[PDB]
Order: sequence, then C-alpha cells, then structure tokens
Amino acid sequence: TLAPNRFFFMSPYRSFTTSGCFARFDEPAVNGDSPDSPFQQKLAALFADAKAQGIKNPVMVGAIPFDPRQPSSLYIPESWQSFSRQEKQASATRSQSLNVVERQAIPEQTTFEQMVARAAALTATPQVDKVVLSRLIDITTDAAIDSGVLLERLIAQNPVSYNFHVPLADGGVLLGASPELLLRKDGERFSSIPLAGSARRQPDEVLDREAGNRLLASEKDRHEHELVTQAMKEVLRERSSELHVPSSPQLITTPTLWHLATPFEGKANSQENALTLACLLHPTPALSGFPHQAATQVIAELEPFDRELFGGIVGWCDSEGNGEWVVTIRCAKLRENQVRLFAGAGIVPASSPLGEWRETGVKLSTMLNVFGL
Ligand SMILES: C=C(O[C@H]1C=CC=C(C(=O)O)[C@@H]1O)C(=O)O
Ligand SMILES: [Mg+2]
Repeated sequence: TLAPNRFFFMSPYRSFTTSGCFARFDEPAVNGDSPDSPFQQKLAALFADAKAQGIKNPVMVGAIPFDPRQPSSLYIPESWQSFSRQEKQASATRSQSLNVVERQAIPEQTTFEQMVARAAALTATPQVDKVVLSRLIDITTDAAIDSGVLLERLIAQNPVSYNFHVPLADGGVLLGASPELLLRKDGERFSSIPLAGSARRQPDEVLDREAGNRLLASEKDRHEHELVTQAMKEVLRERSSELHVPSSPQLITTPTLWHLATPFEGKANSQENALTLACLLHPTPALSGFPHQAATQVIAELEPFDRELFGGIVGWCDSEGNGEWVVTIRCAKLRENQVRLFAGAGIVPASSPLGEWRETGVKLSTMLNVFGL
C-alpha cells in the first residue's frame, strides 16, 4: 500500500504519485491570483531553484487551506510517477479491526440546527445571500490507523472522484474523494465544475432517477446553485478570452449523492497559471458563501472550530502553468489513532435546520464508509 509520506492524486486529467521532498512551500496563498503576489513570486523562484538543482519537470503538490491567509501545505517532491486511472479503478479490503474509544460530533445536532437557523435568518437580509456551514466528527481508535489500506478502500468505493492523499507537516495525512473540480488548466484552456445542491441516491433505479429529477426541479437547490455560478461567471468573464457556461445545471452523481453541477470552459492568457485562476475562485459560494467576506464573517461567528485545510483546495501545479485543483471535501485528516471528518452545506432562506443536519450527515458517510463505520 501507499506510504503516508507520499502524495497521491487520481483524476481523469493526470493521475500520479510522488516520492521524496525537494522543498516544502508554506507561503500563504492569499492574493495568489496576482502574478506579483509573494505567493506567485516565491512559487516561481522555487521552481527555478528546483530546475537549477537538477529536478526535471518539477511539480508543486499539496493542499491550501479554506482561509488562504493561513500557511499552505505544499511541496515539490523529488520525483513523480504517472499511473493509469483506469488500471487503478480495475485493481482496487481490510487489514485491521479497529475499536472506537471516542466518537464526538462537533457540534451536536441541536447546536448545528440552531446554527443553520441563524445562518438562514441572516441570508434573508440584504447583507448576505448564502452561507456555507460545516461540522466535524472526531474519532479516536485504540490503534494507529493504516492510511494506505484506507486509501485503497476509498478508491474502490469512489472510483470516479478526484481521490487524494496528502502528507502533512505534523505527520498526519489528508485523504478524500472529492467530486468537485475547482480549477483545471491544460494549455490555454481551463475548466471548473462547481457543485451545489444535493439529494440522496436511492438503490432502486426508479426511485434514484426520481431523486435526481426532484433535485433538478428543486427551487431551493437551484437557488443554492445559481448563487455559486453567477458569482464565478462574473469573476471569470474578466480574466478569460472566451467562456462557455450552460444556462442550467446538470445532474452528476457520487455513490451517496446527486448534485447539481455547472461546467465552466474557458481560455486564459499567458499571465495565468493553474494557481492564479484557482486562487481567483477559491472559495466559491459553494464553500464560503455570497458575498464572500460577509459569509466568512458569519462562518467565523458560528462554527466552533477552525476549518484549517477542510474546505480548501488540493492538487498540483507544474512550472509550465498546468495543474488541477479540487475542493477539499468528502475528506478526513488522520494522525496515528485520531481522525477528523468534515462536511458542509450551503444555507439559504429555504434551508431546513434538520434538512441540513441530514445533508451534512450523508456527506460524512463517504469517509465513514471508508472506515467501515
Ligand atoms: C461543503 C460541502 O459541499 C459543498 C460542495 C458540494 C455540495 C454542497 C451543497 O449542496 O450544499 C456544498 O456547496 C461538503 O461536501 O462538505
Ligand atoms: Mg446543499
């Protein structure tokens, strides 16, 4: 299985692992949409240094937190190794039986439901339209957790998603099956596929198609979604030479959920790379809200924890400007015998406190399934 000190990224674009560590890069990504930012300037310096020291085709990999004024968890590895996503899907079980010493919802149901009610109340006012609220599950086991076994189970349960495994500076691992592309850049073209709006999958094909059709006709979820795509369209319109965005979202699936999705396909100029555009977008109203600053204030006032890397982005950038960044969701941080799971939900005036408790619950089940819980 995969050692915990290696980066792993599985995607229809590039799928690869890494080995070694040439240089860690913890510069905050704030203002990274600007080529003149210290983030971009130091990124460029570090790539030039890697090549000067004989690293061919250097890549920058890792995770950027929800709040990009915080330090990043990025690094250049010594080497990288492509693999076939299709072959991995075909190949991908247990090694240990784990006991649960403690399991704690943070916050608990009544508290989260009151948070949702407060956020919904705020979204009824002119000052904010949408706020994404989140919660955690902390689990302590009695034995160190085999992150490599977990990764293989994660892939087998989520063969199609953007599956990642990120070594962290504190010895932990960030692992997840993200369904949400934030920014892919491949030559001059770029894409983004925001997700917002959720309905539970059903085991029967008839009920399942009905859930999807219900989601597409749901005013609440379509509103929750259009607040994301309108904000993104406005920003991207001024930094793209062409941009195609469909008028309506389409249905996509994970193993647990239907989501509404809108693809963005654009062309960018020579000033841009995968991280300038990813930092321009991140976080969208899928993960913070709209307007962004007002939403993050409400998040800070209501969540009894710091998100850190949760709700950030994870992926990679090379020295030519190509890269891929996905939203850090359906994910967990683990270290030794401790695990933290994360899930959020976009709150609007039509949100129900119980409904959003349940929505975040279904989201948490992706990683609960990986652990066998
Ligand atoms: C913050 C999360 O979901 C975001 C992205 C997909 C669906 C969402 C929703 O439908 O509410 C959220 O905007 C999460 O999965 O933890
Ligand atoms: Mg939602």
